[PDB]
Amino acid sequence: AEVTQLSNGIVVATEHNPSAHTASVGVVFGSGAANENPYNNGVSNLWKNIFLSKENSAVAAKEGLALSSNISRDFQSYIVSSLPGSTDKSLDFLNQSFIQQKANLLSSSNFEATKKSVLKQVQDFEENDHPNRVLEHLHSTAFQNTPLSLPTRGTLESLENLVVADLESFANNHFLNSNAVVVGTGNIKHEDLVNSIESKNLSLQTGTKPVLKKKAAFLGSEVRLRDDTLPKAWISLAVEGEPVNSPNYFVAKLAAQIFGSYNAFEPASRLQGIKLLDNIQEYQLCDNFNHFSLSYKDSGLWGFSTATRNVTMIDDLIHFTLKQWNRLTISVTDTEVERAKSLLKLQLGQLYESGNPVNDANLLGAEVLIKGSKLSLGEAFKKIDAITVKDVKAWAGKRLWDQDIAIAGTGQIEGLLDYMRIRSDMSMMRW
Amino acid sequence: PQSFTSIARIGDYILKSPVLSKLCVPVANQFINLAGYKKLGLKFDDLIAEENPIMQTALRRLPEDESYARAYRIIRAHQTELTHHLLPRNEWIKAQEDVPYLLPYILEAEAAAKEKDELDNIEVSK
Amino acid sequence: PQSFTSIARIGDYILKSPVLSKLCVPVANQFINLAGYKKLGLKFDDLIAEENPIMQTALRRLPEDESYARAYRIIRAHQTELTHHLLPRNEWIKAQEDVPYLLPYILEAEAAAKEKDELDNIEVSK
Amino acid sequence: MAFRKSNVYLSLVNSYIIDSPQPSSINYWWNMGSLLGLCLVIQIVTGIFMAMHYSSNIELAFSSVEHIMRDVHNGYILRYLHANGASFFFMVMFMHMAKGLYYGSYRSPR
Amino acid sequence: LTVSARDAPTKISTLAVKVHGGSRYATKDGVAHLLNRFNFQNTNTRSALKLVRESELLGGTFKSTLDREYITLKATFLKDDLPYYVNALADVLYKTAFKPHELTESVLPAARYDYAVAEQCPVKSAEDQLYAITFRKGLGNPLLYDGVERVSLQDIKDFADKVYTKENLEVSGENVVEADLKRFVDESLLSTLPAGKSLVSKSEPKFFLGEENRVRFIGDSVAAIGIPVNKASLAQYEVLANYLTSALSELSGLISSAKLDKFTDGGLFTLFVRDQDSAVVSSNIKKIVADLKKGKDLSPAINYTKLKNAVQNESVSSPIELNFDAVKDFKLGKFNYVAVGDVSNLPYLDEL
Amino acid sequence: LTVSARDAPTKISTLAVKVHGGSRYATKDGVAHLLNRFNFQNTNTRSALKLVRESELLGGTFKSTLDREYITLKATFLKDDLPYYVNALADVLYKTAFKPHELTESVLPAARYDYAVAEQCPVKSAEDQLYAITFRKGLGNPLLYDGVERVSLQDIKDFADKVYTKENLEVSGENVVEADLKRFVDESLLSTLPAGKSLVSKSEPKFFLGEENRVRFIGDSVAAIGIPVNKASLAQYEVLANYLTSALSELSGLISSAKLDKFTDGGLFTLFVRDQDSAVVSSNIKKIVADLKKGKDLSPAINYTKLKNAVQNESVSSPIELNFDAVKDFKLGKFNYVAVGDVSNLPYLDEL
Ligand code: HEM
Repeated sequence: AEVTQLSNGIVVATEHNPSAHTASVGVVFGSGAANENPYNNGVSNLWKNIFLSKENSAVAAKEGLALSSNISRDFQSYIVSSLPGSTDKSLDFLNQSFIQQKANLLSSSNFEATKKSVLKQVQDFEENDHPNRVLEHLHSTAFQNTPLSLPTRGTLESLENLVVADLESFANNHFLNSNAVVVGTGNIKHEDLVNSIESKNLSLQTGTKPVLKKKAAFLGSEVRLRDDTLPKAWISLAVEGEPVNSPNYFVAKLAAQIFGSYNAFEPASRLQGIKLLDNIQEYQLCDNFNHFSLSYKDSGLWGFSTATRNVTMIDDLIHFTLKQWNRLTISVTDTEVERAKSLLKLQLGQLYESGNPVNDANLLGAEVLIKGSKLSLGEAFKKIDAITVKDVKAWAGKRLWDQDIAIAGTGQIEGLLDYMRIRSDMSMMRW
Repeated sequence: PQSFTSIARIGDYILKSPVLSKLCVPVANQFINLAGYKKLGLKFDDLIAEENPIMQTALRRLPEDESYARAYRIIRAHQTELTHHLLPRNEWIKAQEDVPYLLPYILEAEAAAKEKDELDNIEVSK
Repeated sequence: PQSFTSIARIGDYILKSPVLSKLCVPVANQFINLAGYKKLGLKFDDLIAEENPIMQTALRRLPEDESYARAYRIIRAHQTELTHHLLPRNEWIKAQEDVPYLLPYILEAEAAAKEKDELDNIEVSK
Repeated sequence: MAFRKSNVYLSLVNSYIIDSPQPSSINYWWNMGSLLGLCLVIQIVTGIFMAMHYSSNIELAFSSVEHIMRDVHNGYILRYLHANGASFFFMVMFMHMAKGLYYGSYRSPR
Repeated sequence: LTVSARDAPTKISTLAVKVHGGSRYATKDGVAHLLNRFNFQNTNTRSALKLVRESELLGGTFKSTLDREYITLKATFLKDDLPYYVNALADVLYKTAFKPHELTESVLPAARYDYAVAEQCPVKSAEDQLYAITFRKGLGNPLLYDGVERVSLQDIKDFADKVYTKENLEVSGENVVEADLKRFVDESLLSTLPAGKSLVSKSEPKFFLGEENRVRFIGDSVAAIGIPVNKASLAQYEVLANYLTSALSELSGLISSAKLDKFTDGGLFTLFVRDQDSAVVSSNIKKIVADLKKGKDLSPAINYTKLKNAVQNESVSSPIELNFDAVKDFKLGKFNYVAVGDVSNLPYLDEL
Repeated sequence: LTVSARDAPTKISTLAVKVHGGSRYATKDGVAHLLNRFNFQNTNTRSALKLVRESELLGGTFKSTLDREYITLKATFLKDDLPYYVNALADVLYKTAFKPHELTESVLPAARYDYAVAEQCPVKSAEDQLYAITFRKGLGNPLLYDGVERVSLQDIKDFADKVYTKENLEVSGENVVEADLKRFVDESLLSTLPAGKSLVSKSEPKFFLGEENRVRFIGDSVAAIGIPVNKASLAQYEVLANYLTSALSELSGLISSAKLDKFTDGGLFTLFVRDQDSAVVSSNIKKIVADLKKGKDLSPAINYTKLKNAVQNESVSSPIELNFDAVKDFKLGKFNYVAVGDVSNLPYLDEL
C-alpha cells in the first residue's frame, strides 16, 4: 500500500491515502537522542524547538503550512503539514528553511530565546510530569553509561552548556543523505513526491554519520527518586525487552497486552479480562498501570508503569504484578492469548491507521529508516495471529523468567522494598 | 455454602408442581412455626449468615429503611435472647410479615458472581 | 536525659571564663577529633537521640532545607558505616561547618516545656 | 494483599522475620539475639532428648547421666551439646548484654 | 434515525451514535453527565461485565462521551464484526437497567472523579463560568455533575426517555460499509426506540453581553474573555482563533488558549490567559483586549486556518463547511469576562 | 492614642484596644485575619501560656476580634487588676514574637478553622460576595484568609508594623476609672509605639451598582441584595433594616435577615433571603424586590428603631448617633445582587 524508493541520494517513502483531506511532507533522520553525548544532550530538542520557532513558523503560516517535529531515541522528524494541493510549497519550505538556509534560524537572539524556552520547558517537565520522567529515569538506569540512556528532553545542565556550534555540529554529523528518509503521508502520490524531489535539487549533505562505539547493553539496576511532598508514588519496572526487527517483537507486544492497561476510575476498565485485577482491586492497590513494550534499534524495555496513592501497599502491588508475570512462563491460558490478540490488533490498528498524517509520517519514517521497508498491517495481523501459547511461554522463559529487572520511582516510595526482594519475585518456587 | 440459586431452583420446582406443593408446603409451614425465629421478632432474611461477599454485597445494596428495620430486629432478638424470654405474642412476626426482602438482592449478586466466574473460565471456540 | 539548658549553662560558664576556656577548649577540640563523627559526614546535632518529645518538637520546628540536608547526612552515614569505610577526606565535615543548627530550637522547646511544668506546679501566694 | 500479610499467624511471622524493617547499618553484634534464640532451641531439644533417659533420684542421677554418656546412642553428643551449649548460651548472652550496654540500647524507648 | 457511513480500505471501524442529549438539554444540573456515565452499564439482557469481556475477545472497545450538545456513544473495533456492535449500541440505547446500586457504586464515583479532574483545572472552570454567563439556561448549563441539586435515579431515567428517541439520534460509522450499516441499524432496537421529537432548536440561543464573573481559586490564575457568535459570523472568529493561536500574531506568547466552539445555531469564541502570578495575567489580558479593540487584519491567517479547520474537521462526523474567503478585518466589540484565581489582583471588566 | 473610659459601680471591667487594621486595610488577602489570629500568641518577654495561666488566676480573659474595619483586642477582668491587662495589651501590640513555628502550628490551623466554619454558611459567603462586588479593593477585600495568595510571616510583620501604630488605635475601657486608665496607658508601651499615620480615609469608598455575582454551593440557597449607602442616608436604611426585620412589614416572613453595616464614611445595607429549595427563594426575593421598588412608609418603624439602635449601640464604644427623625419614605433604586447555592434556579438581576 505504501511505496518506498531510493532516489539517487535519498530515500523517499510515501503512504498514499486518498480519503484524507491533508498531506504531510517531511524528512525523518535516523539519529534520535541515542546519538548524543551526555554533554551535548538536548541538542536534538533545541533543533526541534528552533524548527518550531516563531520566526520560522510565521513563514509557514503565511503560506498555509503547519510545522510538526518529534524527537525519539532512534529517529527524529521535521514534518510540514499542508493542504493536499500545496505540497510543492511544503517541499520549498522544508528545503529553504531547514536544509539549505540553516544559518538564519541559528542566529543569536533566536537561539537565545529558544534556549530560554526549552530551559523553562525542560525544568517544567522535571518538576511536574512524574510518570514520564519515571520512564526517563528507567531508561537512564536500565541502559546506564550507554547511548540509549540519554533523555530525549535533555538535561538541565547539558542544555546550559549548549551554543550554536553544538547544533551546527549535530547538523553536520547527523543531517545527512545516507541518514534521512523524506516521507510523504496523506493524499500525495508516490510519483508526485519523487518528481517534486527530482525537480528542485533536494540534497542535505554527503557524509556518513558517526558510528556509536558501544551498543546498548541492559544493566539491571534501580534509581530511587523519593520525594515525600508528592501525593502519589509513581514506579516503572521493566526487563530488557525485544528490539525492533526482532523475531520475538510481536510476541513481546502481545505479552504486554496480556496484562493490558488500567484506570481505576473508569468503570469499564474495572471489568477487564485480566486476572491481576482480581488481586489489585480489593484494597485498591493502584490508580493506573500500563504494560509497555518499548523497542529501539539496539535493545528495548518490556515492563509496566504504574501510579498509586496506596503508598503502604506498594509491595503487594509489585508482588502481585510480578507473580502475574510468572504466569506467562508457567501457566498462561489460551483465552488470555486470544484476548491479547484481539486487543493488540485493535491497538495496532488504532495506532497505525488513525486520522492524523503526522503520526503516520513519524511511524513510516521510523520503520523505513530502521528496516528499509514498512511492514503493512495485513502482514502484521497475520504475524499476530500466528502467535500461539507456546511462543508466549518460550519468550517469557527467555526474557521474563528470572531475569534482571530495572526499577525507577519517585514520590512516596518508602513502601517500595529494595531490589533483591523485588527480583526474587521474577521466579517463584513453582507454586 | 449452598447457593441461593440452587435453593430457588428446587423451591420453584416444588412450588410450581401441584402435587409437590400440596404435599410439602404444609410441612414447611409447620417447620417454620416450630423453628420459632418469629417468636424473637425476626424474619428469615435476618437469619442468613452475612459473613460472605455475596451476603455483604446484598446488605450493601439493601435500601436504608429495610436496613434500619433489619438492624432493629437483630438488636431486639439479641436483647430478647439475653433475657431468656420470648417476645409478647402481639409483637411476634406474623406470617404475612415474613416476606423475603433480601432474596432478590442475594439472587442478583449471586448471578453476577456466577457470571464473573463463567467469564473468568471461558474457552473461546478456536 | 541531661537537659540541654543545663549543658548550655555549664558550657557558657566555661566559655565565658578566660582560664577555663584556654584550659578546656583544646581538650574538647581534640575530644571531638578523636570522636570521629565528622569522618562519617555527620555534624553533632545529627547525633542527638531524637526519640523524646523535646527533640521531636525541635525537629518539627527545623526549617526544611536543614531538614533535607540532615536527612542526607544521616542516610550517608548509614551507608558509609554499612560499607565499613569512612568518607573520603574531602567529604569530611569541616570544623567551621559543624555549627549547632538544632540547638536554638532545642533550647527554646526546653524553655517552653520547663515553663509549662513550672506553671503546672505553681502555688499562688495567698 | 499477600497471604503472608492477610493470615493470622503468617502476619506475625512476616512482621517479625520477613518484613521486619531493620536499619541498614547494623553490624554482626546484632546477630547475637538470633544466636541466643538458636542456643535456646539447642538447649530445649537436647534437654528433652536427655530427659527421656535421665532419672532424678539421688541414687540414679549420676548413674543416669553416665547411662546417657555410655548406653544411649549418640547420648554423649546430646550431653556435651547441652553442657557446652549452655556455656555458649552464656557467652552469647554476655555479648548481647555488652552490646546493649555499649550501643545505648537501654535508653528511653527501650 | 439518520444513518451514514464512509467506507475505506482499512481494518478498523468506528461506529458512533450521536444523540442531542448533552448538558444543553439537561433538565437538572448534571443529569446529562450522570446519563453519560450511566450509558455502558448493564442492560436487561447482557451485563456490563459480559459486554466488556465479549467485546475484548471480539476486539473492540466502547466510549461514551459528553459534549456541550451531544452524547456520543462510540465503538472502535475490527471491521468484520459490525453487527455485534450495532446490536450492543442498540441495547445500550433501548434497554438500560438503571439500578440504584449501579448509581451509587460506579456512576456516582465516576462522576465525582470527573468533577474533581475538571475542578483542579482553572481553565475548564473559566470556560464553564463563561458559558454560564453568556448563555443562562440554554448552553450555559453545567457540563459535569457537582451535586448542587439532587439528581435522583428517576431523573436520569426520565432524561434517558426524553433523549434516546428515534428522531433525536444519528448513527455514523467511519470505515463502515453503508449498505450493511443501514441494513444492520434496522432489524435492531434502534428501530424499536420511540419516535420522539428532535430536541434541536433552530433559533438563536439568546446570549447576553457585558457580563463578568469572578472566582477565587487556589492555584494558577486565568482571565478569560468570551464572545458569543451567530451563524453568519462563525468563519471570522474561526480565523481569529487560529490567528491568535498561530505564529502570525504578536499576541501568541500571551495567549494560553483561544478556540471557537461551534454548534448548529451559533458558537462561542473563548480566549484564556493562564499563568502563576496575577500581575502577568493582568498585563497580558490588558494587552490582548487593547490590541484586539484596535482592529486586526485576519487575511494572513486564511490559508492557515483552512488547513487547521481541515485537520480538526476530518475527525468530526458533521462538518459545518465554513467559507473563510470573505474574512478581512476584526475589531473587538462587546465581550464577557471571567477571572479565576488570585481574583483581587486580576483586572475587572471596566479596566480592560 | 485616644483613651476613653466610662466608669460604673460594678465588678467587671472590659478593656478594648481598637486598631483600624481589619480586612479593609489588608495589603494581601487575609493578612488581617492572620494578624488577628497572631494577636495573643507569645511575646518577647511573656509567653502565651504564661499569659493565659496568669490572667486566669488574676481573673480575666482576652479575645481578639477581626472586623471589616477594626481589630479589637478586648480583655475582660475583675476591676482591681487593670494595670496588668493594660500592660498585657501593650506587650501584645508592641512586642509580639511572630515565630515561624507559631505561624505553622497555631495561626494557620486557627485561620483554616475560621475559614471552614464561615465557608459552611452560605449567608456569610453571600455577604462577602456582596461586599466584594459593591466595593472592589477597599472594603470588598476578603474578610478571612483562604490561601489563594501566599501570605507569609514577613507580610504579617509588615502589616502589623503598618497597623499597630500610635495614632491608629484607640483605647476604650468599659467600667474603668478613666484617669487611672490614662495613667496606666502611659508609663507603658502604648506610648512607645510608633506614631504612624492613621489609615482612616475621610473620603467616600467608591462603590459600584448593578453588579451581580453567582456562587455555586451545595446546601442551602440564599439570594442577597445589597445597597451601598452614604453618610446622609444612613438613618433611612437603618429604619429600613429594622422595618423589614420587625413585625410591621409584610415581608418579614420572607426575609431571612436584613442589616446595615455602618462605617465612618458609609455603609452597606445587606438583605439575605435564605431557604432550602430555590423556588421559595426565587418567589420570595422577587416579591421582596417588587414590593421594595414600590415604595415603603418607614415612618412607623421609627420609635422601634430608636429602641433597637439603643440596644445595639450600648455595647459598642463608638456611637454614630443617627437622627431617625427626618425619615419618611423609601423606594428601591439600583442594588447589587448575589445568588449562592442552587444557582440555576435562583433568578438573575434582570428578572428582579
Ligand atoms: C534454658 C536453657 C537451658 C540451660 C541453660 C540448661 C543448662 C543446663 C546445664 C548447664 C546443665 C548441666 C550440664 C552438664 O554439666 O552436664 C544441664 C543439665 C541438664 N539439663 Fe539443662 N538447660 C536448659 C534447658 C533444658 C531443658 C528445657 C531440659 C529438659 C527438657 C533440660 C534437661 C537437662 C537435663 C536432663 C540435664 C541433666 C544432666 C545432663 O544430661 O546434662 N535442660 N542443663
